[PDB]
This record gives sequence, structure tokens and C-alpha cells, in this order.
Amino acid sequence: ERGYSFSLTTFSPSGKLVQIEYALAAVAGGAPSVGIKAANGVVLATEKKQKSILYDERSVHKVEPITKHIGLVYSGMGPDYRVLVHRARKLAQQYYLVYQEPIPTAQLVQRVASVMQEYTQSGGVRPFGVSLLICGWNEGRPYLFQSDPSGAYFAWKATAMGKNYVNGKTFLEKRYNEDLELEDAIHTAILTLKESFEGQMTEDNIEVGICNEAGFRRLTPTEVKDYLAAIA
Amino acid sequence: SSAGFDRHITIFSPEGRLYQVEYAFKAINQGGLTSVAVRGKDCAVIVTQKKVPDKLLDSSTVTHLFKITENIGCVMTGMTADSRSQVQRARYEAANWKYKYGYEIPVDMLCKRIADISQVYTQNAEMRPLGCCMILIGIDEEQGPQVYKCDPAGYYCGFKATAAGVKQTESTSFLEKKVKKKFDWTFEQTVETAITCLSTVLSIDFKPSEIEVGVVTVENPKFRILTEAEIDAHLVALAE
Amino acid sequence: NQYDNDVTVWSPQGRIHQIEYAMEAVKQGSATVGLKSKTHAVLVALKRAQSELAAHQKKILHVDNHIGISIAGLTADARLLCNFMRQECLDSRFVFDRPLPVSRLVSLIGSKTQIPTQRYGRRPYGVGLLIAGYDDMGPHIFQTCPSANYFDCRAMSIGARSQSARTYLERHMSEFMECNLNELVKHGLRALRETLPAEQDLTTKNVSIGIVGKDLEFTIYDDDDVSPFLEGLEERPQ
Amino acid sequence: TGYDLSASTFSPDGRVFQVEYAMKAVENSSTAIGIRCKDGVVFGVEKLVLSKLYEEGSNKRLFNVDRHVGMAVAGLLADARSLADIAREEASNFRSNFGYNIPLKHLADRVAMYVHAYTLYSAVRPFGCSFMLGSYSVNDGAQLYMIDPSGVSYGYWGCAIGKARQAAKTEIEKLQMKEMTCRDIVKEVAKIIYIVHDEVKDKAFELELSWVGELTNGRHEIVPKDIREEAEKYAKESLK
Amino acid sequence: KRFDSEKAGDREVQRTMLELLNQLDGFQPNTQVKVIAATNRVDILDPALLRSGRLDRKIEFPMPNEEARARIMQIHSRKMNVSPDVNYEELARCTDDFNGAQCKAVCVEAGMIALRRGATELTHEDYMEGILEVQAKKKANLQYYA
Amino acid sequence: TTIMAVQFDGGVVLGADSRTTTGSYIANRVTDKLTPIHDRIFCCRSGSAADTQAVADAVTYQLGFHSIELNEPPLVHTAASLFKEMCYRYREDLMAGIIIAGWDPQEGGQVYSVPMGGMMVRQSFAIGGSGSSYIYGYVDATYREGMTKEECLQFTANALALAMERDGSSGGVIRLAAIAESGVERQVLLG
Amino acid sequence: YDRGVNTFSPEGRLFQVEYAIEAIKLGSTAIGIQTSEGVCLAVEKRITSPLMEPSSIEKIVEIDAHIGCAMSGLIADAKTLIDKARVETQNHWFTYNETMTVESVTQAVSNLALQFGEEDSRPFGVALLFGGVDEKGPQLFHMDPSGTFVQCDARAIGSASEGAQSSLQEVYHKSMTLKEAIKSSLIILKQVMEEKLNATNIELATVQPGQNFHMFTKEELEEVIKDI
Repeated sequence: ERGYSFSLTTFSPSGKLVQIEYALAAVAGGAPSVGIKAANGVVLATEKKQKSILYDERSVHKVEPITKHIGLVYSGMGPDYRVLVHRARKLAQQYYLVYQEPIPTAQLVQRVASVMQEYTQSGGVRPFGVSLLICGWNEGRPYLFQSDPSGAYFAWKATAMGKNYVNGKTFLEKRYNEDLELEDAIHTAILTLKESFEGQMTEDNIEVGICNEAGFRRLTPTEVKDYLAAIA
Repeated sequence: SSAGFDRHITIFSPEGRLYQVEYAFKAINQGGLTSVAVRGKDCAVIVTQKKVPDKLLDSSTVTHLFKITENIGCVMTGMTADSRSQVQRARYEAANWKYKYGYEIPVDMLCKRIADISQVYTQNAEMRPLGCCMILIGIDEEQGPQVYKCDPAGYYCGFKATAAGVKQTESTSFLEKKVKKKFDWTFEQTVETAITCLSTVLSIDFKPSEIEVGVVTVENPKFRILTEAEIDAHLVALAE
Repeated sequence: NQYDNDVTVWSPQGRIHQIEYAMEAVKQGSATVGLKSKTHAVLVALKRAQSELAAHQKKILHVDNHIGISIAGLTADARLLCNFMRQECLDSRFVFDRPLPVSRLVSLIGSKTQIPTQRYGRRPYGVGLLIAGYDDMGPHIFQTCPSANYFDCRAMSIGARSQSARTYLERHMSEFMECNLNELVKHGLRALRETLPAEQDLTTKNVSIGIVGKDLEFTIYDDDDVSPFLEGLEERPQ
Repeated sequence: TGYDLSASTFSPDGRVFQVEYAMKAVENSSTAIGIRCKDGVVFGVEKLVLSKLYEEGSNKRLFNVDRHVGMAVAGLLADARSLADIAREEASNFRSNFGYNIPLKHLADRVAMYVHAYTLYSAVRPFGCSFMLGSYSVNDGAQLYMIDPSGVSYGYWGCAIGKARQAAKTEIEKLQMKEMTCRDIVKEVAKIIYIVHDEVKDKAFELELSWVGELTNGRHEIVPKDIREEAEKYAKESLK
Repeated sequence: KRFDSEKAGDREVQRTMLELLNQLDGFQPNTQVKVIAATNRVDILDPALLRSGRLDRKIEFPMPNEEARARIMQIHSRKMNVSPDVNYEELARCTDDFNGAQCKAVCVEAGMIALRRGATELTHEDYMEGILEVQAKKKANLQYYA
Repeated sequence: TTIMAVQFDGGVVLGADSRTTTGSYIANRVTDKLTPIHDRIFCCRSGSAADTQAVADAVTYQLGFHSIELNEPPLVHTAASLFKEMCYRYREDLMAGIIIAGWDPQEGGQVYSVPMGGMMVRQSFAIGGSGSSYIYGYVDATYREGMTKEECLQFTANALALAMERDGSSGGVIRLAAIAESGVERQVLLG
Repeated sequence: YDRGVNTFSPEGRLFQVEYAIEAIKLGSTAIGIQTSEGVCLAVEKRITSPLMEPSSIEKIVEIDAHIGCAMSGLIADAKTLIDKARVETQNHWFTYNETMTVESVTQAVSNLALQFGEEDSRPFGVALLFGGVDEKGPQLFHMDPSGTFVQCDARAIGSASEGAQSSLQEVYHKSMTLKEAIKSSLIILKQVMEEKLNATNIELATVQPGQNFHMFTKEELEEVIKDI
């Protein structure tokens, strides 16, 4: 390149960030998904549809592990996800190299959000177009955080991204409670998944992973369809 | 709508769009060509016609079937510049794989590298996004044949048989009704279907010279290009 | 016009108007002409003065014993590329211990000017460089341009109203092979006197003469030894 | 308008009006054509003398990259010179690292990539040149390549460049080309390039002629032009 | 080129133009009329205008290269008393990037310029001065060159 | 350690001992001195171990990629050119006695010598290694121009036999290879 | 209204340096005279407030013991060129044991007369008159922001530089004398200025072959005003 370095993101005369505000829109236009943390671990479920019957399903994957006890999913545009995925892959590694121990979850939300925020303030590059969800049973109590294009993050007992995240938001507020178990939380998660899903909901129409205190794990289409009984 | 320079650079629209890349997809359409790829039970085949409007224009210097490795074939669309420049990238990181890890690169992995590279072409706002398309095939151990499609947008996905060029919708329409009806796929099954879908979309009944056929099969993993003799053998083969 | 601002911008007709402007920059400078015999090369330049008490700006400048060049247009690029030239001559002068043949030197000049003609934020060089000297095979006369189009001419003229100046060249070009220095120089200077008003030609304060000969190192004359050359001339008719 | 400015912005339909302009910019130059017989390659170029304008023989567009490698430039001149320097440098690197003559394919491909580099950024524009690539071998034979401003490059048995291009290539295909000797083809092209540019447009032009191949022993050199002078005696008998 | 155009303007223009297309080519052709059109910029037009039968032949006009300039000046220098020492080739090579109109205009101004001093014939210097007037010289102090 | 290379009409023939030592200890009985760079190009290495191995890997890298771009078979002279480049480039840090060989379609069997200096040269037959100084007399009078392939096999067999016998550094077992237009034939012997 | 700072005019001269020459017109005026006897120099101080100390403002500045300086325009910008001017000359002596000639110096200064850019700033905004005796007698040169370097016999620049050069041409001849050129200069000074000439408005600088230094203590100024 040449070294222009000048940031393309400035404050509005009103005092707003037009680019971040727009990127949040494309984030909202992404695929819906939700996760829950109930007293034993966390469950993550997405809204994965193949636009044609010629696609492969065992090729592309959404619920993605980072460490043996740390799972992550997203809502936005697919391609930008994988970059920051790999970045977090390395970033979790250097901690383990330094201290010889699995990095705590909150540290990852710290460093990743730092990378994204700095990347927002940097020059000549649009911010990302995906929000993220992270879960992990670090030291018994699992954790479930959310990032955003603005680099911010929170700690959610359970929430959902994608389309109609406010409708499924309220649905989570009502059907949800203080405490549950993993299977029940799966049941309600698929409940809100069918809340906006298409007609037929099969093992491939979605995909789900979980964190346990025994570590992070992904769910296979076998137990997916097996759990499809007692729908919603 | 247009706001600021969303019409000019890689930024977001008020609707959350970006006009450049979607300008780029139809930028492949100026190539005036349509490609076809199919995976079989133990084989996968590529095929695509060519246009030789000149007698002075050589024949062997027109091929788009590009041998990447001894077990990796690929085909291109869009513009020849971006295609060829894509080529040395593919070959280059392909060899870098062998140097770093010893064994052979997975065809899916290489698609990962290419899509990731193409990611920045859209990501930075000071670089043209290389408006061409990518197609790969190759045999996998414990996995059989595989086919993938790399895009200027920077994403990919597996298939079972897929076409590209200018007639995406039509060829996909033909293939969907063609394959899903419990089709057992032999070698000449997949091949004959390959010639037939194209010759139906274009309504050609081509001479065996114009089209090109790449092939890989799990009896000789070497990526192989077809000779017009055998190609004619299959042509008359489907010619009842 | 909006596409007529920067060098990187092409034209819808396919003509980067910047270089076209730089060509205009050369037309403003004073006039000067070069040529060569079968065995000699001579170029004369016209001087100008800002005011009466101010001296006349010099045009010819020595570079190497067998390399002489004129100037036209700006001056910053003049001294810059000139410094590049003096550098380059002594370069191979130090490496091979031999003079630089004119041709590939000139090509080095064009290659030098090529880059800022294409990269962003880089103006061309406004200059009308005329070159004369010997290689191993006789004199040579090369002219330059902002477009960097070195021309192996026999005699040229650049600057203000060099249009008519060129005209006198062809009708005596056949004479431009057999005459030696004495009448040759006055052959050349006869062509400058038409590029002026009809009331002042050469009054020993506005002319310089650079020469290169076989046993003659490149020499420059200005207003005092030119006087002997200034004699033996017919006035302008009317 | 509003989009043709940068070299890094796609049109709303999917092309680049920069390269669009630059191509026809090369189209406005005089004609330079090339051909290849069974045992060599011949280059021909028409040059234009304006009134006097130079000592004849100046600024010939028939360049020479390697001892066996010939150029045929057209369009803009200086950028063509830069390109020739790039090629000479390149072949020097190849000889340096590997110690033998560079294949015409690899050379043209590398140069093509380097051309493609100047079509992806706003910092630089594309080139305003095009040209030919002539080579001959005892182990390879006659090979002739062609390069556009965009970056496409491949082979021919013959090709033309300049204003009179399509009309030029018309009678070009009229000739037999397989069995012809390049010595005959010399006087041959002379008729081609002498049935083109006329009066009420330009002026007395110029006919330069490069010639490489078997008889040249692989070495590239200009034709002996005044020698044997059959282009003109053969390039005139077309009075009727 | 029509588009999503709002309340006024186009909302009758394309109606009339469409009447032009249909009345020109297509329904009930004729051979007893020939159509010549001329414009400046081509990019605004529609395809149906330039299809292949509404407008058959396309003729571009490049400006005078050299001899067209010199000869055009020689053409408007037909009705003026000319001193027969004048090179139209010099005139052409010094007249750069002009048109037929401007080349006419210089020949126009030269006669009045000579009329300033009341001369009868002309001079090359006359044409030069007319060139200067046609070129719209700005200012002075451009003297730190050379 | 001892390396043996000879070309014949149909192709070329290579061989070497398998013995790998350190100081005065047999670090390894049997070892692959030969190296399959390309399907028709082998190299026998000598001197340092890690040097020869790493250099072999890199040269396999550049040659492999470059051949893929070539879309044609590589040239033995080219491959030796690479080793000349690296070895001469880093002559201050390497101890290699690399000898390159292989059949070529354009030129049949070829043998090139690459001593520790960094020079390159073609020969009718080249030998290298520590014990290689013990067999010049036998190899000279023993050699006869225009032998057959199997004649080459017995020739080299007796050669490395004598070298392994007399040298305390060389030994182990005899590895042999033969390359022609057809393919590659390898084998291990004794006696 | 934002074009390239390194782009030529459509007519072909320049964009910004044309403005740079324009900026010198608003500066204070100054006059120099090169006599066979020596070189004299004068400038007006353009005092504003009585609280303003006069001597803190200066236009005549020495670069070498036999090399004077005269500036007009952006003073602080001129300061850098002054410093480099002293520096490189000192390089010349501490590398050759001889004094760099007047013209030769201004070559060095005018080298970076035009070197603003992006890789590796803007053009400068001051004009300069340089006087100094050398092997070729007293020397007088004049420069500009465009790096155009030239010699003059007696140049005058500043705001009223037009009438300065005009009337000055009416009064100069080749065989002038020192004091004659002095009072002749100051007459132009009073004719061009607006404040009443005194011991504070202006200032001189006189370099001589014998009087090798320029020496203009005050009240010789008054000594000449009373003589005028």
C-alpha cells in the first residue's frame, strides 16, 4: 500500500458513529441463534439453512470450539467470522504458553473485544459485521458473554441474535427463569428456534453445541434428531 | 441508494449493503462462458466449452483447466487476469504446505487459504477485489471425491455437482431434478450427465473440440485432462 | 476537467492532460537550437534577463568533457536532473574508466523520469533537455520531453516560437554535413534570429554557444568570445 | 461517470472504465503485426514520418529482449520501453538463477502478472501499451504470444495491433501458414502493411522488419532490410 | 437514458421520443425518407435509438490531425488578400489542438489585425498574433523559466 | 560413509553404504543415503547430516514447485544448479558432498558432482565419502567405457564392497538404485 | 477547491508556487546595490507599536563574516534557510580551508528551494537578496521561492518593489560610488515608505573589500539622514 492510515470512522455532528450504526444493521440482518446458561453449563443453538439441497452440511460448521472448555457462535456474515475465529485461536494459545493453564473465559472476551475495538478505531478498514456469543464452564460456574461490532460485550443468562431477537428476546424473558437444567434449556432454546424457524426443522436445519463442567462438546445430528422428538 | 462513497469503495450502505462485491459477481459474467462440475461415487469431473474465433489463435493456449498439484484440479471463470494471478497463489501456498507439514494439502484447506486471502481484498478499502471465481476438485483419503467453489466474496462450501459461468440458475435447475431422483453414479454416468446438462442448457450438440473435460477418479488420483479422441468416444457414447 | 487533476487519472479520450500541461511548460522557456556536422556538434541558446540591471539567465551548462546539454522550462528540475547526470557520468567514469556513450545514458534519463509519471502524487519534470556529444562513433543530438521521449534527431529547436525556427533547418540540412565549425555555427545562429522581434538579434548579452569536436572538448562561449562568431552576418531582410 | 475515476472501484455493471479507456488509447497507434512460419517468426511494423522529424532509424518500436526473444510494441512508447527493461531484467534473473534460456511461456506469464499488478490500486494507473513476443527454439520451435493492457496473454500463429487491426487480420488468415517459409513470409507481410495506411490522414510512413527463427539460429535480429529489398518490390506489385 | 424519474420533465420527453422511435422504425416501414442526426455526447442516448435500424451508420469526427488544420486555414484564407509568403504547414504545426471553427477564427482575426495598421496583404506574424488572441493569454511575470 | 554414482546408456545407477556413525560409535547401522528428489532424480549426500537433509528438503521444495509451474519434467542440470546455488551461497556454514543424478527424457542419464566447495561438474562417474579415497586405483583400472546396466551394478557392487571392507567409517549394508526411462529400481545387497 | 499540491496548471505553470510568489508582495520592501566599491543594502523595519522594541526586529543577517543576507516575507521560515546557509558554508571552510563563494553558497541554499513533498511539506514564502565580496569582487544575487537563482546589479524587492526597480533604473549606472549609492538608495526608501524616515524605521548593511565586514551601528544612519 501507501500508508494512508486515516480512519474512515468519524463522529456525527449529532455525536454518533454512522459506520458502527450501519454495521449493527447488517448484524441484525444475520441468521438467528440463541444460547442459555442454566446451573450446569451453557447451550448454543443456531439457525442453519441450506439455500439448496445440493449443499453439504458436514462441511460448513457454526458452533465452533476454541478450547476444550470454550465454545463460541455468531450472528452476522459468515466470512468475517472465521478471521477473528483464528485470531482468538492464537490469542488463547499465547496465554497457555505464558502460564501453562487454560485461559479463563473472561480474559478472551477482554482481548478479543480489544482487538475488535482497536480495529474499529484504526484507519481504512470497516468494522466487522458479526456479533458473537461465548460460553465456558471455567471453575464450575459456566459463563456466557456477547460481543458486538462496537467491541462491547456483556454477560447474559441467555439471549439470542439474528432476526426477531426482540420477539425471541421476550419469549426468553417469559419461558426462561432463574435456574434450569441442560436438557430443559435445550428444549426452550429449540422452542425459540422454532419461534422463527422455517417449516421443517430437521437435524440439519439447526446445529447445537454445549459447555459442561466436564468440558466443551459439540452435538451431532444423531442426538439432534433424537432430541427433535418433543418439538419446541 | 448511494451515501458518501458506498457506491465507490468497500463500505457499508445505509441498508447495510456493499455495492462493490455484488458489482463483482456479475463482473464474472463478462467472461462469456459457463462451467460445469460434478462429483460421482468414486470420481469427479469438470467440463466447460471454449470460443476460438481465430484460426491464428492457438488451441492449447486457451485452456482454463489448471493443474494445481498431482492430485488437485481446478477451473476458473471471470476475467483471465484475476484467474491467472489466482493460479500462482494456489500453486504457491500449495507448495508451502508440503514444505511446512510434509504431507499433502487438503483440497478443503486450500479453499480456506484462498477464501481467507480474498477476504482482505474486500476488507481493506484500498484494493480491487479480483472479480473472478474459483473451482476445485480432488480425491480425499477416507472421503472420496470433493468439489468446492471459491468466490470473490470470500466464502466456500462443499457440493455434489455444481456449475458456474453464465447459466448458474439453469444448470442448477437441471441438476437438482437430475440428481435427487436416487441417481447411482458411475464414471460414464457422471460424465454423460455432465455433457448432457451443458448441451441442454446451450443446445449445442458440440463437436468434441470446443469443450474441455477435467477428471479425477479413485483408481488413478492423478488429475487428468481429457483428449478429444476419448472425449469424442464419450460424445458418441451419449450419442445413441 | 475533474479527471484532469492527477497523473494516475486516465482520460476518456485516453490522454493524461498532466503531461500535456508539462509540454506546455517547456514552450515558455527561451529558444535554443542544436545540430551536428559529420564530425562536430554545436548548440546555441538564447538568454533572457529579468530586468536591465539583472543579468541574463544562463542556459548552456557543462556536464562532462564530451557531454553538453541545453535547458528549457523550469530550473529546479534542471539542477536536479543535471546533478543526476554529473553523478551518472562519473559513475561509469569510476567503474569502467571510460566515458559514457550518449545513448544508454539518455535511456537512463527516460527510465529516471518514468516513475513519477506514473506513481501517485508525483509531478513530471518540466524541461526541454537538448543533448550533444560523441560516442565512439561521432556526434549525436538528442532532445527530451516531460513524456520522456528521447529523439535521435539531426537538429531541433524548442522553446518560444521554435515553430518557425525548425523551418530554417530543413532548407539547409543538406548543408549540415560538409560545413565545419566556422560557417556551421553561423548556420545555426541564423535560425535563432527568426525566433525574435525584428529589431534585436544577438547583442552580446543574450546568447551562448556550446560545442563538441573530435579533438575538441565540449566548450561554452558567452558574449565575449562569441563576438568573433557574431561577425560575418547578413542583416534580416524585410 | 462518477465511477470511472479509480482503478480500485467496480462500475455498477462490473468493469473498469480506466482499463476501458487505456485499451482504445493503445488502439489509436499505428499498426504492428506479427506472424510465424513453420520454422520461425517474423515481425512487421508500420512507422510514420511526420515531415522530417528525425534522423531515420530513430526510436524503432521493434525491441529485442533476449538473443532469442523479440518484442513488438505499440500504443504508447515510453511505457513500452519500461516494459522492455522489465523483460530484460527478468530474463537476466532467470539465466542467473537457472542458467539457460527462459521459455516464452514463463516469460510472458511473469510479465503478465507484473502488468496485472498495476490494475488493483488507486496509487497507479494501468499501462498504455501492448506488444508481441517472438521466440524460436530447436527444442521448442516458433512461439508467438500477445499481451493486452488488461493482462490477458497467450499465443497465436498471427496477430495484429494498431488502428488497422480487424481489416488487417482479414487477409492475414488468407495466407497459408503451416508450410510457409519465413523468408517468403517476409515479402508476404510487405504487401499486408503496404495496403493499409494511405493519403488524407497521415503521411509517408515507414516499414521496419524484425525476423527470428531457424535461419537466425535462434538469435533474434532485424531483417536485412535494404538487403534483398523484396518487401518493396513485392510490396508494390499490388498497384491493381 | 430513462430511469426512475419523478414528477416532471422526462414524463413527456420519453413519450415524444418513443413516438419518434415508433414513427421512425418498425410498424409500417417506409423508404421515401432518410434520417440524419447529429449530437455531441453519445452516452445519454438509449439503445432503441442506436439499435441498428433506427440509426444505421455511426460516424465519429476526429479533429484535424495536421494537414486538415493547415488546409482549413488555407480554405478560409481564400477570400483574404494574402501576401504570397505564408506556410500553411508552419501554421498547422504551430496550431495545436484546434478545431475547424477555431482555425477559421484565427484567419478571421488576422484580417482585422492587419486592418489595425491598415495593411493590405497579410504576414505570418499576423497569423501568429491571431493565434495569441485565440489562445487567451492570461498574464505576464512568467519569466523565471529557462 | 561412501557414495557411488555412474551413468550408462539407458540411464544411471546410484548406490552407497548404509552406515551412520558419530565419533567412534555406530549411531546407525542402515541409513538411506540416497534421496528421491523427483521421480527421475536422486541425490546421494555426504558430510554433515542435518545440513544434507535440510538442503535436500529445500531443493525438493523449489524444484517441486517450479516443475509444477513448468507443467513439464525437470532437468537434472537444473537440479544440480540449485544445489550449486545454495552450497556456494552458504559455503561458510555447510559440509556437504552432494552428488546429483537421474534420467532425463531430453538427455537421458546424467550425473553431476557437488563437492563441499560449491563447484558443479558433470562426469562419466562420480564417487564421494570418507572411504572414497581408498578406491581410486580400483575404480580407475576397473572402469571400462560403454558398459551395460548390470555391468554397472556388479561394478559399483565390488566398489562399495571394497570400500566398506577397508574403511572403518563405512560399512553397514549396500543400497543400490537404478533409473532409466522406465522407472526406478532399488535393492539392498550383501557380498 | 482542494487540488494537488504537486500539479501543474492547465495552462501549465503550477498551482501553489504561483501563490508563493504572490505572498512575497505583502512583505516589507528592501533594496540592494552592488558597486565596484562594494555592496550596500537597506530595508525598512515596519514598526507597529512604540512598546515594540525596534532592534529585536532585523532583516539584515550575516551568514559569513563577508556574507550578508536580506529577507522579505515569512521571517521564521527564512530562519531555517539562514541556519542551513551558515552550516554548509562552515562545512565548506572546515573541509577546504577557503571561503565558499557567494553564488556557490546560494546554489546550496536553492537546492532545497523546492523539495517539499509527501515521502522522504509545503513551499517556502520568503525572497532573498545576498551580498558579499569574493575573488570576483563584490557580488549581489537574488532568489525566489521557486528556486530561480540569478544575479542582479542593484535589486529591490518587497511591497513597493515595482516602483523601487522602476525609479532605481532611472538612477543607477555602472560606475556608481558607495555613499552615492547609499543616499540614492535611501531617497528611494523615503519615497516608497509612509512613516517618517528616522533612526529606527530602516537599516543598512555595507560590505567592502577593505571593509570586509558589514557594520551599521546607528547614528551613522542619523549622520546620513542629516546629510539627506
